[PDB]
Amino acid sequence: GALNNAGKGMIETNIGNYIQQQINLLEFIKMEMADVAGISKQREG
Amino acid sequence: TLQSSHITEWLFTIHDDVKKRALECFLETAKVALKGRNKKFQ
Repeated sequence: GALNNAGKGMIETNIGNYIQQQINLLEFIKMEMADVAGISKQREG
Repeated sequence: TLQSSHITEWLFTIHDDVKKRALECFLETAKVALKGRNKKFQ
């Protein structure tokens, strides 16, 4: 009875969470680089 | 906004030197068209 039912399967990779992992890391280093030069976001504006 | 205009102010410092040396050079171009019988300059 799986041939009349059980839904339709998805070939789904969770790269949207992996893309958020790098973007949260790119924001962290650009903040960390801003601190070591002493040039904050308020210093750039 | 005063320290966001600083990130672009490197571009304006060199631009105003081209406007300084093109207006000096235009001023020696006007100085030599005087001796060219142009009756505009009167």
